[PDB]
Amino acid sequence: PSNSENNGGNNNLGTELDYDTFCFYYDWYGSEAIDGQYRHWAHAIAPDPNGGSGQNPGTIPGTQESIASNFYPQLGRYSSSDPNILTKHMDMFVMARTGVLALTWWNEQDETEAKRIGLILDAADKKKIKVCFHLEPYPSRNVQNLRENIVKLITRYGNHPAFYRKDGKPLFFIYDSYLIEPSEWEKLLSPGGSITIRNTAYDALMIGLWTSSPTVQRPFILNAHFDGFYTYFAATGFTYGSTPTNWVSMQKWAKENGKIFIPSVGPGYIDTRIRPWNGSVIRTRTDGQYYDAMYRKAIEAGVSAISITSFNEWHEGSQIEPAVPYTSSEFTYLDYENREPDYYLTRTAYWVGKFRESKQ
Repeated sequence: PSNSENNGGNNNLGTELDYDTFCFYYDWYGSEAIDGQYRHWAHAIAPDPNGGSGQNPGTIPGTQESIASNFYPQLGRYSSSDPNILTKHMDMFVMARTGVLALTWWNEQDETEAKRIGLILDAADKKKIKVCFHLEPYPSRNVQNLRENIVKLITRYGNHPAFYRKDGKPLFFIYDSYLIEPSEWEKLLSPGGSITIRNTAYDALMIGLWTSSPTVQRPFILNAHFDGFYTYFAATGFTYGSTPTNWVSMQKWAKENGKIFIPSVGPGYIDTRIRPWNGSVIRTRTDGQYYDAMYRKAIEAGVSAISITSFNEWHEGSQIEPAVPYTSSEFTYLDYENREPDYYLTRTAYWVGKFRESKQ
């Protein structure tokens, strides 16, 4: 039958979703019609951190001609609140074989965000996609309000059929987890911690961000009691963790220490519309060869799970979401070159298959 890729049957077609593949997803885009503003398509231009005083770097206005990306979405200046966009995104996840949507989460305590989360869970479930949360560095984030928010999310969403579980446990990615000391993390994540989630209804796999050298990160991960670690950055060499020649040794350490390594792979990086001074971090896509090289390194490292940066971080040029050629009176956007708009979706499906072929 139609749309039976993920029906719960015995298919061996090489088209199934992979539930150890986590794709970072952003629900912060708006349209004037649905959200009141072209949210995130309009974006502040960041000042140069080395550029000194008197910078009025200005804004990108989020007009049709001028959006806060070096690329241009096939779906245009879409609203993340539009259920018809969300359906299309879930079909794209099915095409890419990415079984887990890792949703940015900013503690907005806003009804419009609660609506989005529920729409995303419902749309994902229709396609047998799962959702987990990517806990961002919201103001005054600390282990106590993280616990309260983990309790809220598991209580609100834990019965939803799309809520992700691995061996019965939810999973969270914690962005910039280094902004919190190991001694604070211990309270939440050690079985002995004063506010532990271990052995509670709110227990979860907690995946911290490995940034710098092993001498710093190994004791950080152990002393913080994270269950595993990810690397996030799509730009190779931005950090030690995002340098793929380190992934074999990072995996060896993870396996020795009972930790889950979820390296992050991406198809390229460019953020110079919003960060004009950040050109050193550009990584060119070269018609897919960059994505291929990074995905191959992750698979060769022997990991059990892979994360993809990103579905739709359009500001950072890491998206696998379809992009189209566009030249406006105001900017000539980058595009997928000699590849079709859906190439990064179907190339993701290819790599998911190689990952599964190798997988434990």
